[PDB]
Amino acid sequence: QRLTWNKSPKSVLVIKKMRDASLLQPFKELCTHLMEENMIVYVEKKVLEDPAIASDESFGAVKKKFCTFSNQIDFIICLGGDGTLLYASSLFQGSVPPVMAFHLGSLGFLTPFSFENFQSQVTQVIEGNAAVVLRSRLKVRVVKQAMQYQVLNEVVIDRGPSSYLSNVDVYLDGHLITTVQGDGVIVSTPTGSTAYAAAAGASMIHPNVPAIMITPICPHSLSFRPIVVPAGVELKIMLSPEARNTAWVSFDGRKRQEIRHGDSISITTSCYPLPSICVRDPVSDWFESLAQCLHWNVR
Amino acid sequence: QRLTWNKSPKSVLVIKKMRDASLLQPFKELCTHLMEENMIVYVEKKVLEDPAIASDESFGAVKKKFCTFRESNQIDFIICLGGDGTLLYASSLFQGSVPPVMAFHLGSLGFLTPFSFENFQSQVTQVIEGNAAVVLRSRLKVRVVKQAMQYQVLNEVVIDRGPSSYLSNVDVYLDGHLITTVQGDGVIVSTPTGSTAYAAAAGASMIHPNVPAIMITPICPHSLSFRPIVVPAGVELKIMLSPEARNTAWVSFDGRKRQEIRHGDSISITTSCYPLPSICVRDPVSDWFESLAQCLHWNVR
Amino acid sequence: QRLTWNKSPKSVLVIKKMRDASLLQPFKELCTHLMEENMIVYVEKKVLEDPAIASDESFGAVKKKFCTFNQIDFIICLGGDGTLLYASSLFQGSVPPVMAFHLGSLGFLTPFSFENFQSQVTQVIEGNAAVVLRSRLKVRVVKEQAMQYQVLNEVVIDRGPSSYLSNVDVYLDGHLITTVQGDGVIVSTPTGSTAYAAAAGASMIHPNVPAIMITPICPHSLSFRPIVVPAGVELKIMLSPEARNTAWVSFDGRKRQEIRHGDSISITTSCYPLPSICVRDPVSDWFESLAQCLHWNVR
Amino acid sequence: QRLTWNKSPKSVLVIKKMRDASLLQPFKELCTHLMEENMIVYVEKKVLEDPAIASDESFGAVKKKFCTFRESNQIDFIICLGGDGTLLYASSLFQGSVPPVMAFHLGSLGFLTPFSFENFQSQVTQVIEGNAAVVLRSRLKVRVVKQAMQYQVLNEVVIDRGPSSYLSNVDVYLDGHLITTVQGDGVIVSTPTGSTAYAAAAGASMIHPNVPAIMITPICPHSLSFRPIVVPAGVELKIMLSPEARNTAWVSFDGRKRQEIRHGDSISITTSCYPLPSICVRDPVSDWFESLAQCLHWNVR
Repeated sequence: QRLTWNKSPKSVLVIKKMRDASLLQPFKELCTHLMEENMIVYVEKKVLEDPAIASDESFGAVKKKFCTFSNQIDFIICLGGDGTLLYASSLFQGSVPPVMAFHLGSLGFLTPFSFENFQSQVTQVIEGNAAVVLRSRLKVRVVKQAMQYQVLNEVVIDRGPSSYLSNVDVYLDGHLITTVQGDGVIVSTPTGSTAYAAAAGASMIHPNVPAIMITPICPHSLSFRPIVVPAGVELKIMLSPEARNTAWVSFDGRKRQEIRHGDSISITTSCYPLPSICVRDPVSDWFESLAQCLHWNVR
Repeated sequence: QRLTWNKSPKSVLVIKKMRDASLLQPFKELCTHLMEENMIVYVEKKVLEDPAIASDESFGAVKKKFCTFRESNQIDFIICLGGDGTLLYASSLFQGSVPPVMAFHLGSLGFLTPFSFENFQSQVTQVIEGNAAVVLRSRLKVRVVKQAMQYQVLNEVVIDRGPSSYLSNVDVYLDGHLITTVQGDGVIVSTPTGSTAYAAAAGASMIHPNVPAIMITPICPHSLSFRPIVVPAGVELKIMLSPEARNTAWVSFDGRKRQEIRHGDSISITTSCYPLPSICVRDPVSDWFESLAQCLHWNVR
Repeated sequence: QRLTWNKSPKSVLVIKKMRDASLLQPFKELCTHLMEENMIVYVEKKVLEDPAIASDESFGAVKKKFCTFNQIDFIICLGGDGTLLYASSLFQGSVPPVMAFHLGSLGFLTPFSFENFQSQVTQVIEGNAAVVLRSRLKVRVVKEQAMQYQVLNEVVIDRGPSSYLSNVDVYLDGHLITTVQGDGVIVSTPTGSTAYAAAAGASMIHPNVPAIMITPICPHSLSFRPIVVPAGVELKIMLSPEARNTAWVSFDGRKRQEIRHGDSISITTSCYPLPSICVRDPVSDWFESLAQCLHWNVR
Repeated sequence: QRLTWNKSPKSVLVIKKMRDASLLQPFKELCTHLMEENMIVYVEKKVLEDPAIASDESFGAVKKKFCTFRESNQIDFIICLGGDGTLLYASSLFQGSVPPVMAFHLGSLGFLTPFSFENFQSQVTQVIEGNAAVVLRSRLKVRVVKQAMQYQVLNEVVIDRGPSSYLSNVDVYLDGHLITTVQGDGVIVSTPTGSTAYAAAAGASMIHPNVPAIMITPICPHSLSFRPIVVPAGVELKIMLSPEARNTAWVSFDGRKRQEIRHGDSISITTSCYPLPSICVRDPVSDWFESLAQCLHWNVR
């Protein structure tokens, strides 16, 4: 339940926010720590070729020891806020190793660890047992040339370069449950319940609750209230065969694909969840994040 | 998954809304069918002596065959005649394991009454002989420590004002950590079944009964940011008065007896180990969405 | 209060939705009934050029008498909730009283029913009917050139051909009341309260209440509840001098323009309201439209 | 928009929250200031009887000069020391024309108490001699027909449950036309001032006090569509129980005496002709937005 290391971890993949000068010293210190304890370090192609770190030769003594990015990765460290873990999930479409994320200034949700005294935290997580949460992920299959994507926070079917009132049908196990008008629909995981789905008047869901959230974006009906459906159900969103001005689908703020007549978007609960490492335990960590980030019940 | 019958049912409990004349003839017809197919039927000790049915010819012979249920395992199949209130009473009757229940809406279509009364002959024969689909709706076990009561709740538990006047203020602990202190009218801790109950009126999200969760929803919170949340099924909530406020609170169970909670009293809420099996007409998903469309007008446009 | 005809009206401007065949026959009937009572009828040039109106020689007898389009004294709208917006767009100054018919969709701005329209038209022209002076917003866009558009339903400052939040500041009397993030902001009239602003969770506002509505579209803050401000105050919206991804502004759900740094959008309550003719009285019409169009509390 | 005093103000009424020891020294200092500049001071009967004010003989030198107010053109200016409750009590005292009111907050910024106690010398002198900015907050005239009562309210009037329970369905007529039949916990009819009051907790939009309107807001409505609305100032609402429902309702006036309303009772609400002038620190817009930011955390991010 907490942490099952079959064999002692030896590979670390460190993902950096990139295009940010504030992270150079933290990345350098963390890499020195990881290389000190005889543990292999992996770095993305674009991160090792960063000109700012290329110019610095003092760190170069460990640059030559950086392997370049399966199952070869065994432990992921994220340096950033709420975007580094999304990129990490994008990188691994299959089984993803345990990930711990450090917040360098903004506490967020997916970055519970504080950078201060990271020595002991890293040593404890590698050697000892920490607590993990198996955040659910959505498998999304787009039929136009079928492509599979993995979504952590939400998938948004909305307007785009063109902007008229969209009208899209949602089928659930083959039964047409609703047609949604307005600015669009959000299908989200419990992890993304505090993401954009929260801004659309949707309830916040702990990541341990297996569910799929359907939330509107400014629905034209005063009664369309956000709902949740069981994790194992298969959603299928497609254009109603009555409306022009085809829609656009986005996957956690990533490549927006235009969906037209005859296109289908199938959403299911993926079998490959994301283990996120928590500082103390899921409940207190989640509630502290709620209190500190969106000011849930400050009064 | 659908219906695993053992020792195919011989005992059937029929619960009526009571104090409603419109249910008399459906009750007669259901009793006649249940007597017809060699089926033992239990009726409560408060519905038998009920007038009208007491002084009703052509049915006394049926009455003599009604063995009286008392407060087990002498019940194997429950039939509810009414809307959205008969099943709550049925849940109140069985604090432990509850047999499968189907409820008929006699005019008022609801959320716990999938089956329609018309052509109930085939539906009853199919459910007894064949296999239908069931949903294991979750229930909350609530312990009130002043003495412990250990009530069971199906729709929601509401901690609010009452005979007191103003400004309820209560702390909520979750696994011993003080997650929040809620002010305003009160708090609602509800099951997914109660997502469409009173908790829905408070701005909460509708939850399918197959999603294991516990809903915490405010009732007019003084803070503009206190948004309804859900927590995992297995976590233990503990609600109690903050040790700063007078005007002690009142707690209601599924819209039933309201107990006054004061300083030193605690309300422990957990997910019960005895869910309620409710029989659906076709399947949980389509039945739930059709109920949402017909009853609350979820997305009519 | 009801209708002050200084002189009996001699001019009608009939505005048609266009690109809809269902309106042809009612348009013919209305035009014949207006022409038969010795009263001049105005139609836009783009309206009297359709192939449908050209082919029908039977109507040609009155097509010649159509005077193409300060000179208008009475406006009739045939359509739903879009014809009145177009009419308001055409009249940037003092707009004559407008009475609108709903051919199928009751809407909010089209209370009149087309059945037995002879009596209604005669009662409006000769007798006294009730009017509502719907408020309008004067919106002046200052670039790094002034536009001075007039808005009836709402003005929306949001994303568009752009991609991201476009955090934007709102000043009120020159004081920075707030910075809004998320999808965007809506500044609406009470008439537009039942418009797109209603989809964002804003309260429904009676047209007789002088106010300006500020409503978010999916705000990242859980507390940014929609507000209203006095009619006579001057709003000034402009991008914060910290954010890229310049925003887009749209008036009445129509042509959108990109606003960047150095741009300003000044919103005030216009001095030229829109008189809309109601069938019974403002209260009953507003509540009937609420119950029939947006499926209000009736249950 | 500005306070034209005409004649020089000579009388002040000081209203204290009472049953609070922290206000004693501010009350003493304010009273010495008010008596110093040859300006008559009025104190309520029940305020000048406290043990704290009786024991302090040092203040007695000015206690003898305290004129006593009785339940009315004697009062020309009101000073309230407290938070969000002193102004409501002042409004309750004056059912007719209300003299200008300045409110000080001793710790909680609130909404109706913009003035800060620190350096009150200059503020009081500027208010008395010079001209400040005022806002004419709207009040609602509410008449209860059983015997008429003729109450005046500032924040809201709430028609809901109480020592009773359950829905208590109630009809709202508006200019003689039945607009809606509200169910749920009840309805709130509020002034723009009450937009930040209890009505805010029910999901209603905040309204600046310069917008003439009357707010109708549900309290947990059983219908998902009954979203709060506003109506013009000159309207006449008339709320009464539907002739179909038992479980009569209860009416509360800004959190005050709750009266039963049963079949045959009526509650008529209109915009009063006697608004409350509240003195602002800088101007209505900035003061209102600063209060929204500080008190309810409107858009803190």
